[PDB]
Amino acid sequence: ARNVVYPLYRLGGPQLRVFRTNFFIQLVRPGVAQPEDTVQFRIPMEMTRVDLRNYLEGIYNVPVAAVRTRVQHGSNKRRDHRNVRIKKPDYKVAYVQLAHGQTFTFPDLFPEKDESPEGSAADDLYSMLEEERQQRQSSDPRRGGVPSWFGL
Amino acid sequence: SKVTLPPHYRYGMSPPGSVADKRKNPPWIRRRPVVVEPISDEDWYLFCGDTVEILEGKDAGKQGKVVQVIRQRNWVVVGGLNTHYRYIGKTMDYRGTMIPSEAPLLHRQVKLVDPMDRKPTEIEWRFTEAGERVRVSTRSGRIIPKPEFPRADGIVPETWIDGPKDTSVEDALERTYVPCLKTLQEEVMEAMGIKETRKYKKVYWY
Amino acid sequence: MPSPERLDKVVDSMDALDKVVQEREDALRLLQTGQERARPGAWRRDIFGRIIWHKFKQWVIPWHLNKRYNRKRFFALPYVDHFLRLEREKRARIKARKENLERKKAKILLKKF
Amino acid sequence: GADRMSKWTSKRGPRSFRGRKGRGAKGIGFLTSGWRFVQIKEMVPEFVVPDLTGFKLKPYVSYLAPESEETPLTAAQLFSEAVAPAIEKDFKDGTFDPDNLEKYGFEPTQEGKLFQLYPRNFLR
Amino acid sequence: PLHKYPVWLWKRLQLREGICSRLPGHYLRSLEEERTPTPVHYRPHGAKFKINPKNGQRERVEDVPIPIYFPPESQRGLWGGEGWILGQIYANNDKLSKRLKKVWKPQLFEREFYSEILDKKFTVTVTMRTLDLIDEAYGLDFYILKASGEDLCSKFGMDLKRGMLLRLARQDPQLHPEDPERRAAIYDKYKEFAIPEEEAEWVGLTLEEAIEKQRLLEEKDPVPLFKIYVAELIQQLQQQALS
Amino acid sequence: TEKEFMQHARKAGLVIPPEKSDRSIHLACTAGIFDAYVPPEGDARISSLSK
Amino acid sequence: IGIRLTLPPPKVVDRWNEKRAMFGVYDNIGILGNFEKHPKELIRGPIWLRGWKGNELQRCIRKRKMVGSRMFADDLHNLNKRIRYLYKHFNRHGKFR
RNA sequence: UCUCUUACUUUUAACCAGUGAAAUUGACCUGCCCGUGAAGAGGCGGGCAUAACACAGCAAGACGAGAAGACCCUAUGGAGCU
RNA sequence: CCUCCGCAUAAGCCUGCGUCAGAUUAAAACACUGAACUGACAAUUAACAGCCCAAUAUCUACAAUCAACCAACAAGUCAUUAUUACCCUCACUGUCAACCCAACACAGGCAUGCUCAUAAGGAAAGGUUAAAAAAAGUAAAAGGAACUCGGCAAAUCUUACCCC
RNA sequence: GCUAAACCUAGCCCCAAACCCACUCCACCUUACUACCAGACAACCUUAGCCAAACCAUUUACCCAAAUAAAGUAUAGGCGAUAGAAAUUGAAACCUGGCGCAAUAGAUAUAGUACCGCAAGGGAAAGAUGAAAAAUUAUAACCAAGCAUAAUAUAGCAAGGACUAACCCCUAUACCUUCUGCAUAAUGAAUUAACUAGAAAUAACUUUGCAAGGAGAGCCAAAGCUAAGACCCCCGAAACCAGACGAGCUACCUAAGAACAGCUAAAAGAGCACACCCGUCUAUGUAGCAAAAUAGUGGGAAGAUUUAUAGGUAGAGGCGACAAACCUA
Ligand SMILES: [Mg+2]
Ligand SMILES: [Mg+2]
Ligand SMILES: [Mg+2]
Ligand SMILES: [Mg+2]
Ligand SMILES: [Mg+2]
Ligand SMILES: [Mg+2]
Ligand SMILES: [Mg+2]
Ligand SMILES: [Mg+2]
Ligand SMILES: [Mg+2]
Ligand SMILES: [Mg+2]
Ligand SMILES: [Mg+2]
Ligand SMILES: [Mg+2]
Ligand SMILES: [Mg+2]
Ligand SMILES: [Mg+2]
Ligand SMILES: [Mg+2]
Ligand SMILES: [Mg+2]
Ligand SMILES: [Mg+2]
Ligand SMILES: [Mg+2]
Ligand SMILES: [Mg+2]
Ligand SMILES: [Mg+2]
Ligand SMILES: [Mg+2]
Ligand SMILES: [Mg+2]
Ligand SMILES: [Mg+2]
Ligand SMILES: [Mg+2]
Ligand SMILES: [Mg+2]
Ligand SMILES: [Mg+2]
Ligand SMILES: [Mg+2]
Ligand SMILES: [Mg+2]
Ligand SMILES: [Mg+2]
Ligand SMILES: [Mg+2]
Ligand SMILES: [Mg+2]
Repeated sequence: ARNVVYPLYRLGGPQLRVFRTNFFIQLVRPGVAQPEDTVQFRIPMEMTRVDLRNYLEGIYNVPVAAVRTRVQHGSNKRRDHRNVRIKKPDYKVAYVQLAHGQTFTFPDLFPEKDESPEGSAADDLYSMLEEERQQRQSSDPRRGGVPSWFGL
Repeated sequence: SKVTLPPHYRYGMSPPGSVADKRKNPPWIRRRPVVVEPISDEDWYLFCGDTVEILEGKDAGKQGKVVQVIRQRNWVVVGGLNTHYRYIGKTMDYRGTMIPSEAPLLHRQVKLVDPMDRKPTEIEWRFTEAGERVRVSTRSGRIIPKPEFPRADGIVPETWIDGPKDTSVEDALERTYVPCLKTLQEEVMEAMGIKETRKYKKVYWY
Repeated sequence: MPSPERLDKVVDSMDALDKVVQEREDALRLLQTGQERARPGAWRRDIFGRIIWHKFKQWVIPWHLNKRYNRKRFFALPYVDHFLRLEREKRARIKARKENLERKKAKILLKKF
Repeated sequence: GADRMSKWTSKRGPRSFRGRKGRGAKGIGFLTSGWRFVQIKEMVPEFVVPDLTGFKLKPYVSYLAPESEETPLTAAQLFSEAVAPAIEKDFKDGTFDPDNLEKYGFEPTQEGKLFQLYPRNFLR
Repeated sequence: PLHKYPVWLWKRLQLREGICSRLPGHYLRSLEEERTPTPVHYRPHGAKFKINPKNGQRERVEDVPIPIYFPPESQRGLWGGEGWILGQIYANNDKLSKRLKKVWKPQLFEREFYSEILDKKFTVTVTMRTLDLIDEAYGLDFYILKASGEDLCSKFGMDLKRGMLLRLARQDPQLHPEDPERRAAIYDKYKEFAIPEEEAEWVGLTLEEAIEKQRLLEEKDPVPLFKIYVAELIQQLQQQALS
Repeated sequence: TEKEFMQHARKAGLVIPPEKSDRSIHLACTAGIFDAYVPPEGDARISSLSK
Repeated sequence: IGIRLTLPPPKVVDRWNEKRAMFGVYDNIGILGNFEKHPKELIRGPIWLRGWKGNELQRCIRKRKMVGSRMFADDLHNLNKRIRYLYKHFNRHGKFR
C-alpha cells in the first residue's frame, strides 16, 4: 500500500499484512532489445523489489527469478506559455526475469483493423463527402474559366 | 478528463475538451466576459428535446426541437431551424458540401409550446401536490411533460447485452452482508485460515 | 485508446469501494472507542504562530528521552504577534476586496437589466 | 546561482547526499557493523490475496440493474443492526446486565487484541 | 478597511472567546483587576492640590510612576517592590551638559528565612526593603499573606502565598502529628485569611499555567458510543414496556 | 529581448463534431440523385407531341 | 495617435430617478422642525469627518485621533509618515512668511 | 633601432552572397579670403567660387564623441585620521 | 593538416544533437537538416560508491622514507583485551548527455588516475582580387647603437663597476 | 500601403456595516516535504538617528483613553527654535455608497511568477473581431514618427515679399536656461505617443445676511458679527542611525587528504629545468576572447610550496609577513 502510515514493528511482533493493496503497475514494451525472459514493468515510486516479487507471485502467480529497478527522471525543460517550467512526472520501471526458463514477447494489440459497420451518424456524412468529391471534380482546362453549370 | 478552465473562459458551441475549442480559446487568451442573466436551477424550464417556438430571427414563428442546451450562456439550438451555411470538406484545390449549421438562441427569444393548441406559451414551475414537480402552463393550465431524451451515457437500457466483464442483475443485488463488530481484516484473516500467535507490543505515539 | 471511459469507471468504482469500507471502519471505531480520526494527534501551535493539527509519528522510546523530537519547538516566542497581525490584516484586505467586487458585479447586472 | 524552485530529490547533492535521501520506500531493516543490510521478514508486506476460482462477480455491472438512493452507514444503523437484537432479546428475558457488556462485543481497552482500532494496528 | 475593535481590546476578546472563557470568574477578575502598586522609587505628593511659587493659584498634581524593569532573577526570589531603573542622567545635574544613560540596580543579599506555616527554611536572594517590610509585618508569613499581588513583584512570592493559603484552607496535618495543638495555634494565628479551597488553587497563577490547569481538568477521554446507544435502547424499551 | 511570433492557425476545416459530441448535424439535402433518368437517344428526333 | 476612431456609446441618464428627484429632502430640517436635529447629522460618510471641514493636515490628524487605534498597521505607518511630511511641508517650506 | 628602407606569406583589406551591432544625432538646401562679433564664423558685412551623384583613402577643422574636470575656488555640504 | 589533447573519477547541472512528425513560420549568427526547437515516445537495471557498528571497564613509548646499514629533527598518517547480550539475511539511492562557474555555443577559471603522442580527439580557408593604412612572421648589399630618456623590440649569447 | 492605429473589462481605490480564518490520504525543524532510538541548551532588556534651531553640543510634535470647547490658555524651554496641558461642558440607537480610475491609470500583480542577486532582498511587461469561428466572409477603408509609390539641379537657420512659373530676384545671426551680455565654438534636446511639477493660515478686498448686537452653546464687538470667493511646486546628492545577510572570491586559522618528471644531487627554505603557482618587460585588444584576455619574454618550482573537501573569525567590526591591502566584479 502507498500513502498509508505503516505500523511500527516492535521486535518479536506479528507479520505485517496488507489486505487491499494500493499498487497499480503497467507492463510496458521496452525501448531497447531485451533477452527472452526480461519483462519490463512500470511501477509507482513507493514500491520495492520484494513488493513486486510478492505482487507477481500472489495475484498473477508469475514465477519471478530476479527483479531490478531504476528511477526514471522525467523532463523538466518544457516552458509553459508564461515561462514557468512544466514538470513531467518521474516514475520507476522494473525489469523482472522469469524463473523456469519461460519466455514472453510483447504482443501486438493494434493489428489488424477489419471493420465496416453500418454508418448513419458518421459514415453517411463521409458518403456525402466522397459522393460530392467524385461528382464535382469534373473541372476542365479547355473551358478556360467559364462556369460548368449553364446549359447554354 | 478533469481539466480546470481559466476563470474567464468563453463558451464556444463545442465541448470544452475538443480540439477546435482549444484552437479557438487556448490558455493564451483573455477577453471580455459576456455578461449573462443569472438563472436559478429551479426556474429553468426547457430541456433538451422539447418542442419550442422561435420568437424572432430570420424565421420567426416556426417550431422545432432543441438538440443541445448550453446553461453557461443561456443558449439553445433548435434543430435545423435558425441556420446559416458553411462548407465542411475544405482543401486548397476543392471545397464543397455546403451544410446548414445552426445558431444559438437566448432563452428570452425562445418560448415553450403546449401540445393541445400548438401555440407559444409562458410557463410557471407550479409544484404538484402529489409530491413530484412538473411544469404547468399559465394561460392554458395544462401540464407540459419533461420529454424523454437519450442520455449522455449513449446506452439504451432495453437493448443492453451483458458482456463477459459485466456482472448480472441477480448477483449485484443479493444481500450478503452480515453486519458484525469485527473489522474486515480479522474477518478475512479468520476466513482464510491465517493464524497469528504473537502479540503487538506497546508503541509510544507522539 | 479504444474506450477510455473504462479506466475512469474502474477508478471511481474502486474509490466507491474504498469509501464503503472506510465508512465501515469509522462506524466500528466510533462504536468501540467513540473517537473519529484513526490517526491520533493534537492541536498544537508551531514557531510561526499558526495553529496546526500535528499528527503523531509512532515512535518506540518515550518523548522525554527523544533527542530528535526535543529540537522541534511548539511555541510562539512573542516576536511573531506582529507578523500574525499583518497576516490577519492581509486576509481581511482580500476578503473585503472580494465582497466589494461582488457588490460591483451585482450593480452591473442590475444596470444592464 | 543554484536551482531554487524545482524540488529536492535524490539526484542532486554529492556522493554522501545521494543514498541518504531515498524516494519514500518503507525501509525493511537495519544496517549492521559490516555494512550489511539485514532483512526482517516481519517487516516486509505480505500480500494476502484470496482465491478467485469460484467467484461470480465482474468489475462492471449491467445497466439494467435498478438504482438506489444513497444512505451512508452510521454508528446508529450499525448498532441497531448488530447489537440491538441480542440486547433486546436478553432484556425481554430479564438477564441483561449493564455491568458486563463484553459478551455483546464491546471491548473496554484495545490493548488485548491484535487489530486495535484507535491506534490502527492494521495497515489498510 | 478597519478593524471593528481597537487593537488593545484583543486580549480581552481572546479572554472571552475560547478556553479562557471557561476559567472560573474570580481568576478572570484577578486578571483584570489592574491596580496601582505602592510607591517605591519616587516620593509621592501629599495633597492633590499644590499651591506653587511665582503664582498663588492651586494646581492639580498627580504622581506618575517609574517604568522599573525586573530581570528574571527578581522572578526567582523575593525582591522588594523594586527592580532596575532604566533611565538617563545629565552629567553635573545641569541641563547644559551631555545626556548619559544610567542604570540603578539594587543591592542584593542572600539571607535564610523561616516560615511558621510551611515549616521550611528557604534561601532567598532578598533585598533590604523586604527585610524592612518583614520587620514592619512582624513575620515572613504575615508579609506574604498581607501584601497584595502587585507589591510582591515575584512569582516565587506568589507561589509561597498560594502554598500558605492552601495550607490554611485545607487544615492539613501541617507540622506533623504528636502536636495538633501547635497546628491549632498556628492556624489560629493566621485566621484573618484562608479563602476557601477551590479559589485558593488559582491565586498567583499566570495565564499559560491556568490554561494548562483548565485543560487538564477537562481532559476527559471520550466515551464510547456503545454505552450511550445501549442507554438509549434500554430507555426506549423501558418507555415502551412501562406504557 | 525574448519574444517570438504568435498566431499558428490552419486553413482546413475537418470532421471535428464526430470527434465526440451528442449533437449531430441536421442536413437538408442528400449527396446526389437516386437513379439517373436515362433519356431516349432520339428525344430530339421525338421532339413532337408523340410517336 | 491619441484620438478614438469610433464615437463612444451614448450615455443615457435618468434625471427622474429615485435619488435625483429626492435630492435634498430633509435637508433644512432644523429651521422648520423646531431644532431637534442639526443638518450635519444627515451627512453619511466617514466617522471622523462628519460635519467638519478642515485642512489636508487637519484631516489626517483627526483621522489618527478618532480612528487610528483600530486601523491597519500599514495604513497607520503611512498615516504617521504623511503627518510627519505635511508638518515639515506646511510649517517650514512654502511662500508667504 | 638607424643611415635608408625593400621583397615575400598570413591575418587584415577591396569586390559577390547571407545574417547583421554600438557610441553619436536641434534642424541643415552643410565652400574660400579679409574684417566683425560673448574677444578663434559654413550661417553676419564685402568680395571670390559654384551642374548633380556615389566608391576608396587622409585626419587640418566641426572650440569632434564616451566621463554634470580628478587641476583651482565656493558651500555656516560630508567623511577618514591625529 | 592539427593535437598543449583525450578517456575515466570527484565536484557541478538536471534530459540539454536518441527515434518519429512539423519543418509554412519559429533559433542555425548562411543553408543542408541540426549542439542556439515544437510536440510525442524510450532510456541510466549493481558486483562500481554511499547508506553502518550492543554495552561496561580496560589496553595502545620504539614513525615514514624499498626500511635492511648509515643518518637525523620540524618528533610523526593507522593495533586490543575481560564479561554479558547476539543466530534473521542482500532492502534503498546515483548510474544519460556534445554538460560546470563567468549575462553567450566566451582564446578565461576547474581537483585526481591513466599512454606523455598517441589505438583517443579535431579543422586555421563562404567565394574572387592582390589597392592604401594596420597586425604577426621570413630574408636582406656596406656600417654595426651612429635611433632612442633609456640596447625598448629583435639577434647573439654576453665582461666589469657602483647604490640599495 | 507596409509598419501600423482604435476598443471595454478584467479588475483596483476610498468609506459604511460587520470582529476573521485555518487536517480528504501521506510527508514537513535532520540537508524541511526524509516512517522508526538515551543529554535532556532555550524568551523576558531606555530605540537610535535624519531633520529644525539657517552651525551645533540641552532641546525638535510621533506616545494609541472617540468629537467641539476651555486653548494654542496656564506652563516648559541655549525662556529659543519650539513643545504644551489640566478643572469643567457635552458626544441621537437602524438604512448595501462614490461631482473614485479604466491596461504607461487603478494594488507590484495575468504575479510576488519569469527574471537578477549565494544570501537578506529587488522585481516587471501584457488582452482587444464577433448573436453564432459547429460563419474564415471580404472587406471596411480615413489619422504620429519611419519608408515606398516618387533620388538629386548653382546660393547658403530652410522662411517671408511676391511674381505667369518651384528654383533664380530683395530681407532675414534656430529655441529654452543661466547671464551686464549667447548665433555664439556655454548648458539641454533624434523624432513620435502617453505620463510628468503652486497643497495652506492670521490679517486684508469684494459680495450676501443681521444690526448694538452677530453667530445652531464655547467666540468677537466704542459698526460690528457670520458665510463665501481669492494665495503660497517637481526631480536630484555624498551622508546618519537601527535591524537583518554574507569567509562558496578574497585575509587568516582549524580537521583529515593530494601533487611535485629528468639532470647535477656538496648536506641544502641548494642550481638548470617539466607539470603547476605568480605576473618583470614588450606587442595586440580597448562596446575586445575577456567588466583585466592573448602571443612572445619571464621568477619560483622538496618547501615560509601549491591545491581539492568541510568548518570558524562580520561592519562602533573580522582579518591583515601595514599594501588604510581584502571582506562576492
Ligand atoms: Mg576671423
Ligand atoms: Mg557650428
Ligand atoms: Mg571634446
Ligand atoms: Mg560640475
Ligand atoms: Mg558663509
Ligand atoms: Mg556644516
Ligand atoms: Mg551634519
Ligand atoms: Mg563614522
Ligand atoms: Mg558513464
Ligand atoms: Mg563577463
Ligand atoms: Mg581520430
Ligand atoms: Mg574555418
Ligand atoms: Mg573571407
Ligand atoms: Mg643589413
Ligand atoms: Mg645616441
Ligand atoms: Mg630585451
Ligand atoms: Mg540644524
Ligand atoms: Mg498594470
Ligand atoms: Mg505618415
Ligand atoms: Mg540668397
Ligand atoms: Mg548678437
Ligand atoms: Mg518655455
Ligand atoms: Mg560671465
Ligand atoms: Mg551650442
Ligand atoms: Mg554651465
Ligand atoms: Mg547633446
Ligand atoms: Mg573557505
Ligand atoms: Mg630550490
Ligand atoms: Mg618595472
Ligand atoms: Mg629553478
Ligand atoms: Mg603605509
